[PDB]
Amino acid sequence: SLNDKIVTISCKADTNLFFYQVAGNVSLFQQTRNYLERWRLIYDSNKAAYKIKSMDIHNTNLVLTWNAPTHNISTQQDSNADNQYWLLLKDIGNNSFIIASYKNPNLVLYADTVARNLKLSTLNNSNYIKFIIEDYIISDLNNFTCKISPILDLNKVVQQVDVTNLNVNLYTWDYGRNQKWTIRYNEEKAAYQFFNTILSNGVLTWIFSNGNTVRVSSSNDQNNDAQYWLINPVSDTDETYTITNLRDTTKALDLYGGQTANGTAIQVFNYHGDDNQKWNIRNPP
Amino acid sequence: NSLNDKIVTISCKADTNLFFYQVAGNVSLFQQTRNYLERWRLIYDSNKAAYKIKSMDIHNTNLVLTWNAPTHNISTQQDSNADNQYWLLLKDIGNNSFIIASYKNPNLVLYADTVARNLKLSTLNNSNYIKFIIEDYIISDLNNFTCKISPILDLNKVVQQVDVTNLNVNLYTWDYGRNQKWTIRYNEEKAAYQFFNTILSNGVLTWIFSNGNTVRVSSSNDQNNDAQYWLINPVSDTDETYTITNLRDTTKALDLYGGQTANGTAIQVFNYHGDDNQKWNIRNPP
Amino acid sequence: VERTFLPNGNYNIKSIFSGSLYLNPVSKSLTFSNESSANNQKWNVEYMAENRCFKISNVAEPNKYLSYDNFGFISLDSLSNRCYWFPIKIAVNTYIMLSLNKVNELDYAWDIYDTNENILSQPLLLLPNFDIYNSNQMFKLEKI
Ligand SMILES: CC(C)S[C@@H]1O[C@H](CO)[C@H](O)[C@H](O)[C@H]1O
Ligand SMILES: CC(C)S[C@@H]1O[C@H](CO)[C@H](O)[C@H](O)[C@H]1O
Repeated sequence: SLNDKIVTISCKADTNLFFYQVAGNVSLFQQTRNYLERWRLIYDSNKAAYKIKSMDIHNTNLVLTWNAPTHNISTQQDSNADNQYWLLLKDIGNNSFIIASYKNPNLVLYADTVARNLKLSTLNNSNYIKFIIEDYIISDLNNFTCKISPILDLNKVVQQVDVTNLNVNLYTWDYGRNQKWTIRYNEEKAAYQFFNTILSNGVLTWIFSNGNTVRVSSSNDQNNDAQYWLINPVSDTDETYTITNLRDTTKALDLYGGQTANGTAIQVFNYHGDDNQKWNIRNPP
Repeated sequence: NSLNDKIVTISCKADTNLFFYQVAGNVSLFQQTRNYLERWRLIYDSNKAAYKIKSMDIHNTNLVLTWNAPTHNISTQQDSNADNQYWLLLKDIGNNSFIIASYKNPNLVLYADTVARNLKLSTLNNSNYIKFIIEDYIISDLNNFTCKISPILDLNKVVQQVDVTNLNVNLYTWDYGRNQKWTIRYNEEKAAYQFFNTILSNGVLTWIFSNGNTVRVSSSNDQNNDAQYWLINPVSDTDETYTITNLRDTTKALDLYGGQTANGTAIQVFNYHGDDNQKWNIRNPP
Repeated sequence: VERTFLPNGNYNIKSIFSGSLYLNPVSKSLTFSNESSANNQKWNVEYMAENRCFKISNVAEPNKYLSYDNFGFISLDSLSNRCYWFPIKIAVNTYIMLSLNKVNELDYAWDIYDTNENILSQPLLLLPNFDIYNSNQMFKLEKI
């Protein structure tokens, strides 16, 4: 079910530390939103266990390896060995994983947060053996404060007009908080919300009851589909996406007519995949 | 939390015909019984992040799965919320099985001794003997169950396919014909069921939505038609009574036409109101 | 002078899964490796009468004793109450080795995981013991 997913792996005992890899050395390190902390899970169904392969661009063949019999964990060349297979055991209710060696299932990964590396331990109730395995896109975008620029004009961005005017348009980047969005992933609903930083609970929303108009409204109401969006990566890119609405996934976020003029409208429109429906989600400089 | 308060059957990945069975404080592995002897309530403690596994025994009502430390034995004892009465449910993703570890001592997990037909605690290995299938008790009971379906207005009558070539479905007195028997199959991807009439290989109960409320059987050779799938929901206080709604549109219920109990009365779908003519006993054939 | 069923002195230590593999330290773990004829595969067993247990030190590192850590592994460490072992002799040269102290209020014992009788590269662990029938907890002590 998780086969071929590219994920980040972070520590329950410290959710700011992620499995990090360089030149064969595995460590625990802050969030990088890049390949150094991205891993592909490769399922072997006979063993009912996973290889955990680094997405390193320079060496493409490294997998998480237990240097049995030592306490040490590293990455080595994939030789399909027992010490490079792992059981992914999800602790239900707790929403975390225990990661046990296929070579010796009595031993599981242990996060030594003080040494910033991985060790092994027999099973126990500590958080230091618990891990958060997350689709890498969700990992990078969740709680990320960003600016949203159309592919057609990068020096401009999607903005709320001001703290009282809740409409949303295109305007040149000026570092204003009305031009920045904090992305929250809703696990219950498998979709994202965009919180404008000029407000406390103002989310990008598709005002269905008025055609294609999108504004920001309060996130207070318990159930909605217009308030939520799906973010999908355009392949061959590292920061471009399309943004489709949860209510109706055929409706994508659209820059009115492809016009890159200040004040141009932003509204949901039928998905065509053209350049006026592609958005760079970026770190604010 | 997703498992909290769920009533489940627990069976062995190493022998899927053996289920956790409870009686008078003893826990054993037994064939499927489709009844309370093999039913357990999973009870979540959020502080411990672990679960009690409570027996649905009808006589002794406070019995939970218990590790008899310092031995390796397992029994059911009075719930006192002790650590040896708590368990971690670790789902082995991709294998659809659980390792069930003692909260008291996670070095130790449940181990199925299929030869003695009981359970003990063990350190870990890669065998199926420490792997278990935890399943909602309704799905467990109904999956691969060959049944007859009788309306509760007349338990002597049954839902039948007319014959091998006439695919209409109507109500008729029970005559033990294979045309009057259906095998239920759960589809985990669609989270819904199909009813296969046993007089054919691939004929399933289907709402013919291109013709009002008519239901007939049609081949399952059709790939993606939600009209062939159904949700089966128990009516509370009952062991065999259900409502049967269509996956295409869950507002539509299996419905005995007019509440008429005469031979030949039509079986259809209809807007769900939960009256007696939308209630069905799913039963073992005598 | 002999106080017990297991004389003081130097021993090789082996799993019953193999007559050709020998207990030695590799980094901070303990494991069973090919015959080296060296002192790191020689273990000095010494009876402590006060508490009726045995201390087992490595002859290449005479002030290090077989012990256990907080992660489930057997270790080579300084003297402490974790270095006390309570053997159960179950045959001529075959023993189960319990920690003197109850751990997690159970008997715990040396334990070596096998894969179809192969133990290569496995660390020696400390795991629950319930009886004298666990193959992965049976070890041979050979005078040498
Ligand atoms: C000149 C226009 C037809 S371009 C047209 O405008 C539409 C307005 O809703 C949408 O934005 C489309 O994406 C765009 O191609
Ligand atoms: C006397 C009738 C209106 S009762 C009526 O018949 C319908 C026939 O489609 C359905 O079976 C309804 O469930 C039922 O209430």
